[PDB]
Amino acid sequence: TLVASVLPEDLAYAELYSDPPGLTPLPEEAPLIARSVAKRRNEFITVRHCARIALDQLGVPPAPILKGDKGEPCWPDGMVGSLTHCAGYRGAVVGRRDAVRSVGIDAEPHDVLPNGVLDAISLPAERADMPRTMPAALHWDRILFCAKEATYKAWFPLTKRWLGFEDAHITFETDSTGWTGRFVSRILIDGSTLSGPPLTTLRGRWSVERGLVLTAIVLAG
Ligand SMILES: CCc1cccc(CC)c1NC(=O)NC(=N)NC
Ligand SMILES: [Mg+2]
Ligand SMILES: [Mg+2]
Ligand SMILES: [Mg+2]
Repeated sequence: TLVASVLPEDLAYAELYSDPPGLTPLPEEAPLIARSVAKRRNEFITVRHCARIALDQLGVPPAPILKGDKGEPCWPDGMVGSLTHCAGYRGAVVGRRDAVRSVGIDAEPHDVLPNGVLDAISLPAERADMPRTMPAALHWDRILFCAKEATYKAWFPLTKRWLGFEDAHITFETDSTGWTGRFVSRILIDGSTLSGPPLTTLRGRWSVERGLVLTAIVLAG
């Protein structure tokens, strides 16, 4: 799998690169996409099948994954997780909450960002400093965006607050060999959480492989 390259039972994952035919949502999930276009129905159904495959590894029976007020997934009791879909990818990573406080993941096509998007998703020091810490000709701008998305998805279940692109400073390193490495997201705003200690730094991993960027953050419980 692609997502295993960005991950450290208590944790499980599943991914697919297409939408297998004949997949259906659970009855509780069907209303959420009753009037949705085909592409949305397909990604929604496939990513939730991945989530149920991953949850099954952790001993959890198949259950619907509904969405909260800010779109966040609703996990079975005692579980945490994250979902992502982009062209050519559906993925789910789930964790046992006693050992895993939060998960955030993201996948994007490994392409340059469209013109204008970089300025909307980055901080000035990231634009200045990140290219030197990253392997050449890789789309560091797209990787930064993915790191911002994994950061928000790991952040939101714990704070239930907005995190803007300007609210976290992300610094990168590259592993000795290959197209992978670590990143650290430092929250610049108050990181108070619903329970437990406040969020300050979130450590994650990034990977470029098979035309996709993957990022993931797994916060220890
Ligand atoms: C315009 C951004 C967007 C639109 C729709 C859905 C999502 C996913 C939650 C996002 N991304 C974020 O809001 N990212 C984020 N705040 N990163 C720090
Ligand atoms: Mg998507
Ligand atoms: Mg995304
Ligand atoms: Mg491509």
